[PDB]
Amino acid sequence: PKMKTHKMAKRRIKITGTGKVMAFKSGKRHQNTGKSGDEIRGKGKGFVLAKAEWARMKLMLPRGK
Amino acid sequence: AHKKGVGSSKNGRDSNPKYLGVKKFGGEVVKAGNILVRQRGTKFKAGQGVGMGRDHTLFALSDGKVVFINKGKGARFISIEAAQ
Amino acid sequence: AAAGAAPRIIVKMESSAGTGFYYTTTKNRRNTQAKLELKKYDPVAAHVVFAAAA
RNA sequence: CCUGAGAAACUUGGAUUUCUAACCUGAAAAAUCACUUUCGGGGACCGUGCUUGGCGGGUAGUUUGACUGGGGCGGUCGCCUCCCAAAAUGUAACGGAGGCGCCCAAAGGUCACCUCAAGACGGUUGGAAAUCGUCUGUAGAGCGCAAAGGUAGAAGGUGGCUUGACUGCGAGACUGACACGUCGAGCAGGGAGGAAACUCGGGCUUAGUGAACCGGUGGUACCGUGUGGAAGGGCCAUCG
RNA sequence: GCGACUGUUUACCAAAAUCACAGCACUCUGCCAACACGAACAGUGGACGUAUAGGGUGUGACGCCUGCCCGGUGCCGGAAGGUCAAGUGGAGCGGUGCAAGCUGCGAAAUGAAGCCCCGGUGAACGGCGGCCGUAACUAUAACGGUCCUAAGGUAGCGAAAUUCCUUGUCGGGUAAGUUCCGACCUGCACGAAAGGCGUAACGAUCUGGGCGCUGUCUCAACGAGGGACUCGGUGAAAUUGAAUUGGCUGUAAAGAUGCGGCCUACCCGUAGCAGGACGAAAAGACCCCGUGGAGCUUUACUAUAGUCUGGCAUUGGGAU
RNA sequence: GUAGGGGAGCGUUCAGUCCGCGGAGAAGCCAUACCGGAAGGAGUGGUGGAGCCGACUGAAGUGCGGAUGCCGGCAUGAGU
RNA sequence: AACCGAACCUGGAGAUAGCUAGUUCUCCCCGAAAUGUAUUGAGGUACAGCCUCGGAUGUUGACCAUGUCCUGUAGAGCACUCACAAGGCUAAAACCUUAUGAAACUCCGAAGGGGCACGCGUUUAGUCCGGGAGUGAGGCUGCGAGAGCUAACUUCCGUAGCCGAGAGGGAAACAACCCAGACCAUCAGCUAAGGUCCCUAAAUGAUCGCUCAGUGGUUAA
RNA sequence: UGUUAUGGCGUGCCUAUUGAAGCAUGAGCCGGCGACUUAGACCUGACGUGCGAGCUUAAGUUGAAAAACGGAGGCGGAGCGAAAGCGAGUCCGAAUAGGGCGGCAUUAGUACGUCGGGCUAGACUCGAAACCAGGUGAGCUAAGCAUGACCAGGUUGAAA
RNA sequence: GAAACGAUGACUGAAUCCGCGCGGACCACCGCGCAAGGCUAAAUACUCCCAGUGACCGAUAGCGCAUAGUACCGUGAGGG
RNA sequence: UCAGGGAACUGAAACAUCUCAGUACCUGAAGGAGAAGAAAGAGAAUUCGAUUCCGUUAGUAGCGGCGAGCGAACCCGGAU
Ligand SMILES: [Mg+2]
Ligand SMILES: [Mg+2]
Ligand SMILES: [Mg+2]
Ligand SMILES: [Mg+2]
Ligand SMILES: [Mg+2]
Ligand SMILES: [Mg+2]
Ligand SMILES: [Mg+2]
Ligand SMILES: [Mg+2]
Ligand SMILES: [Mg+2]
Ligand SMILES: [Mg+2]
Ligand SMILES: [Mg+2]
Ligand SMILES: [Mg+2]
Ligand SMILES: [Mg+2]
Ligand SMILES: [Mg+2]
Ligand SMILES: [Mg+2]
Ligand SMILES: [Mg+2]
Ligand SMILES: [Mg+2]
Ligand SMILES: [Mg+2]
Ligand SMILES: [Mg+2]
Ligand SMILES: [Mg+2]
Ligand SMILES: [Mg+2]
Ligand SMILES: [Mg+2]
Ligand SMILES: [Mg+2]
Ligand SMILES: [Mg+2]
Ligand SMILES: [Mg+2]
Ligand SMILES: [Mg+2]
Ligand SMILES: [Mg+2]
Ligand SMILES: [Mg+2]
Ligand SMILES: [Mg+2]
Ligand SMILES: [Mg+2]
Ligand SMILES: [Mg+2]
Ligand SMILES: [Mg+2]
Ligand SMILES: [Mg+2]
Ligand SMILES: [Mg+2]
Ligand SMILES: [Mg+2]
Ligand SMILES: [Mg+2]
Ligand SMILES: [Mg+2]
Ligand SMILES: [Mg+2]
Ligand SMILES: [Mg+2]
Ligand SMILES: [Mg+2]
Ligand SMILES: [Mg+2]
Ligand SMILES: [Mg+2]
Ligand SMILES: [Mg+2]
Ligand SMILES: [Mg+2]
Ligand SMILES: [Mg+2]
Ligand SMILES: [Mg+2]
Ligand SMILES: [Mg+2]
Ligand SMILES: [Mg+2]
Ligand SMILES: [Mg+2]
Ligand SMILES: [Mg+2]
Ligand SMILES: [Mg+2]
Ligand SMILES: [Mg+2]
Ligand SMILES: [Mg+2]
Ligand SMILES: [Mg+2]
Ligand SMILES: [Mg+2]
Ligand SMILES: [Mg+2]
Ligand SMILES: [Mg+2]
Ligand SMILES: [Mg+2]
Ligand SMILES: [Mg+2]
Ligand SMILES: [Mg+2]
Ligand SMILES: [Mg+2]
Ligand SMILES: [Mg+2]
Ligand SMILES: [Mg+2]
Ligand SMILES: [Mg+2]
Ligand SMILES: [Mg+2]
Repeated sequence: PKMKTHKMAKRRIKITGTGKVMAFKSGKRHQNTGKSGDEIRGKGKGFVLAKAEWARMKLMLPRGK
Repeated sequence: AHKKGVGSSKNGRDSNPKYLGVKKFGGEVVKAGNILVRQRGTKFKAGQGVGMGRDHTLFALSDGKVVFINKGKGARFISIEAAQ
Repeated sequence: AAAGAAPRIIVKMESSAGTGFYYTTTKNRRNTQAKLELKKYDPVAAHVVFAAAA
């Protein structure tokens, strides 16, 4: 059986050139009028997971994409 | 024979810890923007080279070496003096 | 937050510039009574003042 | 060619009434049937078929949290402050007390100006307390709300102008297992107050919060299944 | 005391006060009846019956009787109005192509049953209750009775198969009576077809008392028979870590033949006893736990047989 | 030194190859004071009556005291 | 059809089983955890924390001294807050002398602790990259607290040590206490705690006293 | 070597546990059967081997007491972005300041094998109570329908 | 789902060549197609049976059987 | 093999859509095979040309309480 790709992880995770794993910062959908404008700015973004969380994601998409 | 309660506590409660106090002590090197005190009030006043966020957080402005000024109790200052 | 909201309401401050851009904050209706009139930056030009759209 | 109507007709319907060849149903030499007719009765209803909405423990699949000096009852479940907490941080208990799920268009930005509680002497209503004056007066006050720290060279009280309660970012740290969370110099656009040095990306600070998912709304023109469009998605914003 | 009665029931712990019963009431049902079994427009039960019949429900001979409350719920009935689905009707909005046109969404008005709403309905589901004040230390046996939801107990009954306080209080019987009987009423928490209070008779029912008689007992004897014992014949079982398996006191996971100290004890068996070997048997059935199970209940969620209902089809003509 | 990680090995069947034994007697069974650091391994003798050891290499249905484990035989209780 | 709150047979079917049992050959090396937060989670699981193997570094680790900064406990103290003992004084409050309690009082405030630099001086660890885990029930004693009755072989935290996973001597016996960490062989020597009348290895030792009660060999006003 | 007398010393094994000689679990005894495996052309490491800026085939074809062919495909070769697209650059942005990346002060992959582990499958072995499907049962028992059988003797003494 | 296309149960129902059907709502354009009429070997699946082979088993193994669906159990299905 | 009918346990660490799975089972018809078949097609090159089967594309495109998990086709290479 070919190991399947974890379709949830498709739109939320990114493989990197070196071989680290990325995602988008969170809290941006109704936690808005908070705000602060620098939070709202800092959140829409993107960023690298701390580390412990790497193996799993890697196993989520074997193809990298 | 037995009992049926009924009392409880109204207490228990407390709040998650607020890791406060000084993080950078007397005679310590410092990168730009390294934090040196978390505090509730004006416990430690900024001296030369150190600014102060709204948390009354003291953070150093231009690298250097940390120095503590205790000006006789209740009026105290932290500063940076660069080496040389 | 929650529905009932009698004092303070999330109002949106939409531009006169006709750009598309808007803001959001809160007004008490006890003291604004009529409308809200504010002067903030527009990032589709530079600095053009908005009014309290619904 | 007609506004509005009068005859005629096609009517296409709606309701009623009624007839019968559909259909249903009983009787007679042929028991369930088929005949045939006297038929007799009913009748385009009932029945049946597809769809529409209601009722439907008759049946059917399942749901019915945890903590807990056994379980149940009561209490509790997130957040903030103090004590416990052993002078770094941290640290449990159904240990000991108390607040929050907001509020403020000024209670914010800046600029400028003002200094409190209380007692003592003397003072028209008063006469415990009101309002005035003199003397003392480092906080014995105030800070929208809890308490802790903080603060009189102001954060405290007052006024002028105001929308920085701003976009594009983020050197560097605090802090958490992660996700979060917190502080933040400095660069750009572009503004506010100031004569100016300058300060301002909310509120003295620490609670006033909800990850994803699916969806509403304003912008955007990234993808759009032969091509060009449009449905639909995507992006930034944002509401539940 | 309970049930009227004969009857009936849990094969294998309950025979009863359970069920059934004759009688009574409510209600549905006009006959292709209601109702029920069915792939079903088949067929069948009902019933080759016809409202003095048939189904469903409750009560339970007989006698005297069977009160108050229709607010909630359910049933029967009402209808001005508010109602509500498909559909009928598309004013009006967009897409595309140069366009005729094709096409995306779609508002009024109309539109069934049903709910809201009005009334009725108890031998329909049911309801017929909260309470006021006491000398002292944050308090125990005892109290007399006014009364909120639609109403707030008519009879009869009451310390009861119903009574918490409880051995209520008085009387009875007894030498002595927490039980039984009668009366009382302060019914924690009776009450009228979930029937109320009686009732002759019936009962392997339950409860108390008496007479008689008795080894039930004081208190046990003697006897018999069948085992048990002995010999010859045939010869199981559950159990079993292995055993060379004492007593006291102590220690150990807190109940010791096995550990410590001290004491006792020559080796083997037969008949006997049941204190121990936490003796045997059943991976405790109480209890908790498992995001185990299953039966059952509902105004928990969801669907659904069935069923009511509008439109389309079978489905046609006419007259107003 | 418990869970666990790591390292070097022992033994079992089958397989390829090499060596080679065997009616002057194989495997299996039985006794034993010898050998090796351990799994284990040889010597001799008794049994048996036709197959088999050692070495290197390969592949496994590969190593037991437990599971109220499974099949089987035989004990105890009892001459009860 | 000898066990019916849904018969029996076969099949789906090796249903699922966060649960209980069970898990087999040898030697050598290192060697845990029972903590944190999150969980329809509490005897389960994720990530950290701790173990091991490998590759990288190259003293970065460890202890201890010196220097420097941080702290609000022990005590103490009454200057505020709350509480409180006798008196003065006054119309009671304030105030005066005398006097005292405090987790949530503080004019003060140690010992100690924590950060940073050196290594001025000893010693061995560390950190990172990757493979494999297991553990997430802890237990006692001392000291520090709460809860509790200044009860518990009690409960919940902090801290050291041991058991857990630790054999050996001692404490009669005895996970934990005291001494002490077992590579193997020895009919060899010294010691630790604890002991030297006999059971029982070792002075019926020495000297100055005490108690005469079997105190010794378990409690108090 | 066997066997013994006497002295010293000594709390079965396993499991489960904070803690087992435990009066906690399992077990009569011995003999045999009895539990971490297989698969994929999956994923990811360690070891080894062959090629090496390249490496490799699968189905299949032919041959077959052997193996050879077979380049379809797959892996490296460039990243960055939501994507268009841009490209040692790229994305946010109006540019800056940043993230990811290339260079870097260097770095080799690929196919196979053995092993460690992951995934999916019964996935270490044994064990439910249950759930569903199709069938077998009324020779027991609960009842119905049709058809036969049976109730010594005695007492009581209703209507008419 | 923005739901094309096929497929029918109900209702309804067009063009036949300048015509018809598709190309993932929908329109134009550009492409592919001739529904409502039928048969068709070959490559593929399986293995009761037959033959050859085996790092498959040799009497608790291997089929349940060195043979037996027998004895035996069950009313029976069925087990064995 | 095709066709009419069509489960649940289980997985989602609870469950209802979902999944198990058009699997088990039931019925039907038939053969040594059967099914399928001669484009109102696939598709995007104005390319290919009956069907079935193998490899591959490819766990890609997509599906999905966008959870668990489910999962093509075209091209290209073969068999015929
Ligand atoms: Mg139910
Ligand atoms: Mg609980
Ligand atoms: Mg509760
Ligand atoms: Mg401390
Ligand atoms: Mg803790
Ligand atoms: Mg979801
Ligand atoms: Mg939009
Ligand atoms: Mg759009
Ligand atoms: Mg009776
Ligand atoms: Mg009788
Ligand atoms: Mg019985
Ligand atoms: Mg009986
Ligand atoms: Mg109506
Ligand atoms: Mg009396
Ligand atoms: Mg009485
Ligand atoms: Mg009665
Ligand atoms: Mg005899
Ligand atoms: Mg003896
Ligand atoms: Mg004791
Ligand atoms: Mg003894
Ligand atoms: Mg012994
Ligand atoms: Mg006896
Ligand atoms: Mg049990
Ligand atoms: Mg229906
Ligand atoms: Mg060792
Ligand atoms: Mg060989
Ligand atoms: Mg052999
Ligand atoms: Mg055994
Ligand atoms: Mg047994
Ligand atoms: Mg046996
Ligand atoms: Mg005898
Ligand atoms: Mg005996
Ligand atoms: Mg005998
Ligand atoms: Mg039975
Ligand atoms: Mg099983
Ligand atoms: Mg299955
Ligand atoms: Mg060691
Ligand atoms: Mg881990
Ligand atoms: Mg060092
Ligand atoms: Mg003190
Ligand atoms: Mg002083
Ligand atoms: Mg846990
Ligand atoms: Mg724990
Ligand atoms: Mg602990
Ligand atoms: Mg304890
Ligand atoms: Mg020890
Ligand atoms: Mg010891
Ligand atoms: Mg000893
Ligand atoms: Mg002990
Ligand atoms: Mg000594
Ligand atoms: Mg001696
Ligand atoms: Mg225990
Ligand atoms: Mg343990
Ligand atoms: Mg024992
Ligand atoms: Mg035992
Ligand atoms: Mg147990
Ligand atoms: Mg036993
Ligand atoms: Mg390699
Ligand atoms: Mg490999
Ligand atoms: Mg495994
Ligand atoms: Mg169609
Ligand atoms: Mg044999
Ligand atoms: Mg289920
Ligand atoms: Mg599930
Ligand atoms: Mg046939």
